[PDB]
Amino acid sequence: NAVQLLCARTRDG
Amino acid sequence: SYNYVVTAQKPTAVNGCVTGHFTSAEDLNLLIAKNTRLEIYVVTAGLRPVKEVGMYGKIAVMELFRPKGESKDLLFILTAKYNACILEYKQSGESIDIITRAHGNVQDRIGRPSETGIIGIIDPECRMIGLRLYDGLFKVIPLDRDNKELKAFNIRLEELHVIDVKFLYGCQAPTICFVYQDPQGRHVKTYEVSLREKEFNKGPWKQENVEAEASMVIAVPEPFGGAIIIGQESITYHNGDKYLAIAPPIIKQSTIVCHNRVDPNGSRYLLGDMEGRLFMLLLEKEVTLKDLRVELLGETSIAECLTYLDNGVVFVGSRLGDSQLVKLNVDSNEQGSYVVAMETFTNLGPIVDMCVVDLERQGQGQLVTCSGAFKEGSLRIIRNGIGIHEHASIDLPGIKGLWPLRNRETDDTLVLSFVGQTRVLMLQTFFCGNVAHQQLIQITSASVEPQAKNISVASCNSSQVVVAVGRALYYLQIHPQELRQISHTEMEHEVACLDITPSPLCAIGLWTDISARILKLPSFELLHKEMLGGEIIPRSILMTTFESSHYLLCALGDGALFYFGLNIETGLLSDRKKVTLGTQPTVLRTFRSLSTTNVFACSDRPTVIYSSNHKLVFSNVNLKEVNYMCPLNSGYPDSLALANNSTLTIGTIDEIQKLHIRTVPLYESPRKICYQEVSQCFGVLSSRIEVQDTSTTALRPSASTQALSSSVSSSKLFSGEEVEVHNLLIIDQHTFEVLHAHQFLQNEYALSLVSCKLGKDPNTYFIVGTAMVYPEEAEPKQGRIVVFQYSDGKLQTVAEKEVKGAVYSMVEFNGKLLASINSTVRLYEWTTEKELRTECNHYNNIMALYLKTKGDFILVGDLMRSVLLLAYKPMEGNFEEIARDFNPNWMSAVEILDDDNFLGAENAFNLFVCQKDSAATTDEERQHLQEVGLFHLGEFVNVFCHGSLVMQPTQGSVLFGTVNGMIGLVTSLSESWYNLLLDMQNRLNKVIKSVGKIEHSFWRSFHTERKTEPATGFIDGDLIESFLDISRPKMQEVVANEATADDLIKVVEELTRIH
Repeated sequence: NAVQLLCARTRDG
Repeated sequence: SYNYVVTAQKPTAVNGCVTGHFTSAEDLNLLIAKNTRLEIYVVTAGLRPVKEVGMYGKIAVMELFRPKGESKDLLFILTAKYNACILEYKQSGESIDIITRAHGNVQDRIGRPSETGIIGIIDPECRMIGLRLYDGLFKVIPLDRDNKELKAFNIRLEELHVIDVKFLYGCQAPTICFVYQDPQGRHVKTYEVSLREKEFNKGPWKQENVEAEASMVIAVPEPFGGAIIIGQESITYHNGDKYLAIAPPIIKQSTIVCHNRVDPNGSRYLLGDMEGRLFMLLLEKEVTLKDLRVELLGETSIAECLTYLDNGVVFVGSRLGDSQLVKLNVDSNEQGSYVVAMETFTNLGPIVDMCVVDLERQGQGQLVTCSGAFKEGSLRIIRNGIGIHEHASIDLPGIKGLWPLRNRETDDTLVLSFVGQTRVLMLQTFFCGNVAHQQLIQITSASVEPQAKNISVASCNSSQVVVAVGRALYYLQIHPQELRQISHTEMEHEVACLDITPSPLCAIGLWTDISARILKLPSFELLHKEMLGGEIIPRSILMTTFESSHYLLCALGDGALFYFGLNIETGLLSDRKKVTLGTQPTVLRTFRSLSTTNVFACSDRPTVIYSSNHKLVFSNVNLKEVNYMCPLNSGYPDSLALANNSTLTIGTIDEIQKLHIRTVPLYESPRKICYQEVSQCFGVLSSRIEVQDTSTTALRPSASTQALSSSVSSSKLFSGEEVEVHNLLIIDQHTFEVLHAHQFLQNEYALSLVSCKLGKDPNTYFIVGTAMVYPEEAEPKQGRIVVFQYSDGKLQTVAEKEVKGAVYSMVEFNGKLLASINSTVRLYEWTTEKELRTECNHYNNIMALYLKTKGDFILVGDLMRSVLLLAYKPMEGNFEEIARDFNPNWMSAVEILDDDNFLGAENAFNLFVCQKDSAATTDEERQHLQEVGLFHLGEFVNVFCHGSLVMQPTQGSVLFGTVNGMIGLVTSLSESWYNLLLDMQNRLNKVIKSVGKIEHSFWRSFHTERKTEPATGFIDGDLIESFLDISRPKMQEVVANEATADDLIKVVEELTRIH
């Protein structure tokens, strides 16, 4: 899911 | 286009930590990897710092090892750009070098960089290094002392999806043990590695199946032998025919991410966990192995690495929160925690958003970040400088010196001095003090006494006194009533200044040879004369001690300072460095902060001198001008008395740092921030995790759960599992108390927040772009824009606007509302009926993640199709697509420098700058934005914003914050300046020893997997500023072409005043 993937990436989680 | 990048705050997050015997055989070291920085400590009883270095690469791999017949351990480092090296620690005296034993680039140009990224492992017998860089390959660096360029051979691995690898202990030939994935599930295979036949022979145990989510492999040392495989429900032990398997209920509810061997035999292991819990893994021997146990120790911050030190002390390295030193206790506390925090190291964390505010409404900016994630998330208020808090300020003019006076503990008196006069305070004079036995000293314009002559310069400590009458010196000693004269000398020139800080030596500054000299005492004889050069006399001189080393400091009348290394027995002056600080003459004075002595320099740029990395740092006091100063206890204790030109002042002083960071914990992930000045408060988007109930609850109290006003969304539009619950937080600008929390709908994420006015409406709103987020769907198909106004006390929902996608970005645009809705850019107007109506939009996107505007122009950063430039044609009421960069850059952040120059960060840690082509055949040559500057940052950038931390040769100023916590600055250069800097960029490379012998040009090269170009239009300010910290012998290697070294000091200094 793009929004979660993006939210994760901003953490670099 | 000519830009200059420099670091304002080094990266704070911890990628890696390793423990061993690196500095000596008997020292126990902690090595910490921040991104490009390697920290070296010695373990005390705390941590004594010894050496911080920087590399030209992101440290991807770092482990210590010790070959046969090696005095101490060697360090293996691998960067993400695939630079390998082996470093040794050599300390030949006062000097410390990280010297490169071997080095080489181990990249292949055929290769799929994998999920789980780089893995770097070393054999127990230290015969070999193993790397997993790409899928289906396995690279091997054979570790005989001959191979010094680190030449490597690849073995082809038939397993195309490897999760973890370790080398095992107790194996004849070297053996790797690894978990991989095909269909069918996840498995454990073992191969032996032949060095002489060069490929894989089959291993000890056969291929076993493991858990669907088995993710970590621990290799147990030889008393036990095998491999431990950590997964989500189970921990298992594997050794040939041995298989033990525990599945404890505790570890179900969160994932284990890091581990560390505690007891060397392997009986005990620490386990770290995504929600911050610490476990002990206990192997119970019976040299068989009977059972595995898991015991819960306590909570730490969320661990990226873990490393046991000695004696129950664990270092917890975080990347999402502050790093910490914690103590493991035999006995639980009142709440069942065996964990106890000892020290805490600030991580500005993942910076996910920030803004620049003049909070203390003067002219100096403060950064306010969104830092961290989950329970570690916070706001950080970041202020440049060292502040002093006033407690009283008598408006008294003049004042040409002051001193504090103490018979027990407290300071009591405070003596002042004025032309030819002397007033003394509890609400001319050269010194006032507390001396041996009883009595206090006082030294006037003429005599405490000589032969009708006037004392011109004084100096004193607890037991000795030196005065100067013209060029004559006298040596006094303090004895149980009045002062007996010891020595007498005449200097060749007039004495200017004098210091005898404890006493076998005497520092002296003279009047016509511009000299600073060390004299023996009592002999007065000359141990060392140093010509300072120039034609301005010294004004104050001072010897002191910074972090165990000895120094001389001499302020000149032009605001320059000199500083040398003092011997204290030889009195020799070494390693002359010269620092500009202000324009008027500086007065030096010692004071104490923690358990350190620093120096307060008084000029029109007040400065505190101290020692960080056994180098001396200079840091500004956030005060207009200070002329004299002294430490106090009497305004009252632990203080500083400070006189300026036209009034006095007393107060406390901040921590002695370049940056002051105030920290506001939230206990949830903040995601976006913006200041709304008319409400004097902050809007912050945040989310918290909640878990499927017996009915959704909340794991711990958070900022949203404990606001000082609540509200929940009202809207009827869309009529142990975990889930994010989002909120808008209203935050008092002064107290940073969470004033109000508004909660959004179930499964609505707030992704974007603005604080603007719209239309002719006089109100100031908070506007929130949201998205309806279901793990099943790929992109969202519903979201909304919501218009809140912070009335008083509480938020009221003013407007609502349903849209058909995620609202990734929003910006105020010319009285209207620009928004990205999930691959569409849209422009909203604000009606007199308090409603958003569409004006125009643009669909030539893939995912418009990032907007910024200027005038009628709009910068659109896309998911994958780089950047493009749009205009609002105000007559036609339309969008006009002006130009576009035709490169496949996966954007992270975007910013408009000026109307012709656009800056961007991509997901490969690179920066670029795009320009409008100013060429003929407009329709296509002017529709293409040309990349005009490339630069590899080494960091992932989340946010640009315009602003500056500094103001109480360059133009413009853009700050940026990164996932790793580094705060950075970008500025524009004149072409005159870029060429000069680019010049001495390449002169500095020839002179600066680079750790791992990585070439700087290679480091900063622009690099994806598509292409690798060299950096252009970009100056590495970190590299330009390193000019100040080298030899003057090597400085002159860098000035061959009318230039002088002392002239470039001036240039590089002026540029350090930028951040």
